[PDB]
Amino acid sequence: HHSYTWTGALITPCAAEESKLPINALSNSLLRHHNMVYATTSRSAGLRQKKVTFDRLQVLDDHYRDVLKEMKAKASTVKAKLLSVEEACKLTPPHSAKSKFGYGAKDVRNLSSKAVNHIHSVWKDLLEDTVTPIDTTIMAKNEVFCVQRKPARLIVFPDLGVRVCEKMALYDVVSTLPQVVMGSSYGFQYSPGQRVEFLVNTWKSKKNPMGFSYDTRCFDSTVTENDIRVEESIYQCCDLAPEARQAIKSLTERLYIGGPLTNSKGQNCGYRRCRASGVLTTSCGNTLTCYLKASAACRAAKLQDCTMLVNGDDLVVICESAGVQEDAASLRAFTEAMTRYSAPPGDPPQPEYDLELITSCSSNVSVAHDASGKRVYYLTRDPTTPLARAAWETARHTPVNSWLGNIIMYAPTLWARMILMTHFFSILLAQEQLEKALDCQIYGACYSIEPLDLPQIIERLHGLSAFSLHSYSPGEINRVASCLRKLGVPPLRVWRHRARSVRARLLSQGGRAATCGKYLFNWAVKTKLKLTPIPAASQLDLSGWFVAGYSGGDIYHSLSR
Amino acid sequence: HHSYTWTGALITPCAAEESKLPINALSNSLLRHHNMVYATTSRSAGLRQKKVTFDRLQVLDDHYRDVLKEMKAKASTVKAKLLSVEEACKLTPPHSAKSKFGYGAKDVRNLSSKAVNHIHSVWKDLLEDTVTPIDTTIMAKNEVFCVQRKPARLIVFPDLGVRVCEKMALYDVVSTLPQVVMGSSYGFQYSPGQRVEFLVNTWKSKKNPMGFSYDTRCFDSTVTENDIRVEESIYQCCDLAPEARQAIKSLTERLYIGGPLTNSKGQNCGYRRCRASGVLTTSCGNTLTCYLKASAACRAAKLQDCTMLVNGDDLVVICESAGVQEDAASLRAFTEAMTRYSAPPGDPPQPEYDLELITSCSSNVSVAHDASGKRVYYLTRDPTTPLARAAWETARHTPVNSWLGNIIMYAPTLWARMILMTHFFSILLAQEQLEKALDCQIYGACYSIEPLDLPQIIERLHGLSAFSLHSYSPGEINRVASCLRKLGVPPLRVWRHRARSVRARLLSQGGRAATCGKYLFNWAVKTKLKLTPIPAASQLDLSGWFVAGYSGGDIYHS
Repeated sequence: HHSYTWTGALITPCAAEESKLPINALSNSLLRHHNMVYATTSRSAGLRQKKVTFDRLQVLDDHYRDVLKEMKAKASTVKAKLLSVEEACKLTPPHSAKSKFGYGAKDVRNLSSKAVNHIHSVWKDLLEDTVTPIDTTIMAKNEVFCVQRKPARLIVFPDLGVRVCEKMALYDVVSTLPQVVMGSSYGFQYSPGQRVEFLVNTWKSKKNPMGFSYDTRCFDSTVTENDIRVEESIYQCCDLAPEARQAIKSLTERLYIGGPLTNSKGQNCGYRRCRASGVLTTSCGNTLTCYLKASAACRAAKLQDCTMLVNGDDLVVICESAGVQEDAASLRAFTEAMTRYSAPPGDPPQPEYDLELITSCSSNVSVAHDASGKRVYYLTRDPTTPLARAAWETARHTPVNSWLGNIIMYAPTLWARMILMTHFFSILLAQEQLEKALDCQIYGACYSIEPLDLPQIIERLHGLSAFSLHSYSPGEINRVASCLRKLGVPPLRVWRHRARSVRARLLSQGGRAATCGKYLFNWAVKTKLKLTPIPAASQLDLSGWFVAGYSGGDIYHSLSR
Repeated sequence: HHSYTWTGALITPCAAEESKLPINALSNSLLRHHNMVYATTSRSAGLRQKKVTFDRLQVLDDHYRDVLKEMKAKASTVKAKLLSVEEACKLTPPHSAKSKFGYGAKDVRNLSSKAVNHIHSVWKDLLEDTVTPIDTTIMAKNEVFCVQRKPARLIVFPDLGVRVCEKMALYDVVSTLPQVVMGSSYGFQYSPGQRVEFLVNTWKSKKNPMGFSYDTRCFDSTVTENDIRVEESIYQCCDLAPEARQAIKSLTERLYIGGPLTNSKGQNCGYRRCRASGVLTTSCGNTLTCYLKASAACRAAKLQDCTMLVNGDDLVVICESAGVQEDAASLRAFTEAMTRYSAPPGDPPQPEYDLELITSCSSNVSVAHDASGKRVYYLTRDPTTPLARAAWETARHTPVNSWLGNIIMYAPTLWARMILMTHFFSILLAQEQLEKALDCQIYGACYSIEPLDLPQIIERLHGLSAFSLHSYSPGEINRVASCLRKLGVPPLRVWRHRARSVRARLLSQGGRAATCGKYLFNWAVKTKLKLTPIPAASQLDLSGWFVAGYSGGDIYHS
């Protein structure tokens, strides 16, 4: 029952890897303490291998089976469709890993006969064989962090032809089933603003609210064969075409439950018997399993009037308090249940009685004020990681631009507005790349977005108030300022000065560039501007943006109007 | 998670019920202490309701899931077929309870258009609907026992049309799957001789053998919705026609898992959420579930080199001993595991180091000696219940003749040979009914058998040795003797005297009756006869007798 077994072969890189922060002429304008930023590399994979390898034991009780029966009842109301081959390779990211069988993501997106012919053969094989383990590649991820150093996280994924097959059989299912099963508890159906609204309303609904986040140590590794088969039983509750049921059974037996691990050089590194981090079902499966085990644990701990919010392996619960001391006792019982269900904690959970002090999905609720002075709740987070990554992206082009995803998701924040928008629009202006579409990620899915569309995107997601927030909380201001001193980032006053320049430069360009200056940087001037609804914003097809999670799922979309 | 919920309406009888031993002119020749014998009736159904009604809790661990995965791997090798309507109709007992829809077992067996048409409507309904709970009738069983008084057992069964549908969908499965999944551990594949052989050889396979019987407290009531769904998942591993998969899913959802209980008067008595005692899957389901929970518990207890023998809810385990003090420790862990699995004990299990001292399926192994003096092991049991029922049957005609089933199954025993054969052949002779086919039950299935066929049947099942066993063990002799004194049954010496007379009478008739006198009572004369293989014996189609269990399954043969 070990999560993994290893042969000793090394997890190898695909090309040259850098760990030290690359430095160019723009670096010091953003961050000076270069030695604090680093990128993980395959050199530390062995340490991660150690950490994710352990034995799992599961003791399933009546609460567990009761919750599951409830979930299946809701799953039975779902009707899902099979995706055509063309539909599935249109969801493939342009730079997804090429197939070992002579074609790449470009060929897939182009519907080339070679890729399409191979895909149909992979599909036919899934239908005719439900036993043979499917090969997977294991890689160390290159991710940037700030010190105080963690080893690289690993990604396990099947070949390209198989990935397109997963979409055909399960795309509709993983996009629809989660919300039907868990209702308001499914986190990925919300925009950051909608998430804040749900948390605040829930908090307010309790007479004496108490809340806690639960961090499961290496969630993927805690996922057992039982768990993966339970997930498939939920998927099979849906009204599905016969071929889809066959494909789902086959993919569960041959891929989801486990399989061999091959490095980039083609050597066998070992075997996996836990969740694969790079399959279409990683997000949905984790959310379902996290919801199941947590719901059952709440019952076991006798938690009163619980409301949960789940995003994959991330969980936050808000309930009725039973007194501070009693709540502490309740959490130990909750944790004991989770442990029995194979979901032990990394950091032990602690009860919070202030909503703003709860961090879930790396974020927390905070308050500011709009133009009218009205209090407004919004989503924020510690900016350390977003700034560390921005520093890297300042001197290196990366496959995914975290700064852009951060501006989109954290547009209302003090730090995203004053530092990220200021710094990157300055670089884009200098290279005249305002209209150059860049790749970013939202809830794990990849989107190609032109920076010029930001004002419209922001208005649609957060409302015009994102362009006028002020009087942030002392707690938030202090966290931002502390982080800047730690990283050696210039203080907010410097950013304000620079923004005025960026704004004027954008305005001088006229057109959409002007709108960017007008809306994104109104916070920079003494005499603020009007700021009315942008006409073209309504035409942006934003449906699909906040429907489901797809981390490790190999999903792409292009922004279209 | 309660086994049952009740409305308060009474479980009612379907006719007059007798609790006191009926007495005729023949009674006293067999039993004098008439007050020791009684039959359970609906008057005690309330008490039974209290014993079987409780809340179930289950904690399923890795050992449980590991065993289950192994079981499904084996079940995946099974290929089962659907029975036609005619084949299923033929399996229906001639006196099975009639349908509430205007036809009975005679009509079913005859393939009458009315019965066949309704059967088809029930089948079609099972395919189209997999949600609506199916109605069931709850009755108090009338069973005879010797005192020192237990409450009536309850039987729950669906309508005749549904019963025939269960046959079409699962007869082949419940008949084949158990032995495939459990191998030598499936009890119903053996005749009593083969069961003794398996127990003996298993005992010998251990360097230091240790064994124990495990009695679960009202097993049927401990069976949960989980258990019943796990059973269906095993059935589904088989290679089945899609129509059979649908019918099985439907029967599981609508009947097996639970359903309303209706009394004989048509009033709702409550709801069942545990095993129904009167459905086709009762035997196979109980066997699968008992084996799953036990196999897993053996692992949890760290029992060494275990070999199990399962017959429904009856369990026996023989293993490699690790010392008395450790053996007792392991058993305690085994019981704790079973309890967690929702199978608490009625009587605390105890380790035995003497094979003959283990009682399983109400029986135990004993030893006698054949003509040559060779030691021979055979299956016996305390005869208190068989004799109590024989007394009842002496004065009352019953639907099932336990005396006949007991002669067939316990033919090698001291008590079945000297008392049962003597007493009943005497009565049959006097009424000239040796050739009258009587109904009896073997492993729950019903068989119509002519007493004149007994010599051949016995030879085929137990060998010629059954007609010559002697020098029974002191323990077995003493147990038989104590039982006779308790019930007021004439001592064995009297029975031997009577056998000489019954024997002479049979021989006087000539033909098959003479054969009965010759083979069945050779033990009664001082100058024993030849006893050679009976030619006609080979003709008997006994294939189907010891294949699977069918208790409560409404199954009939020849």
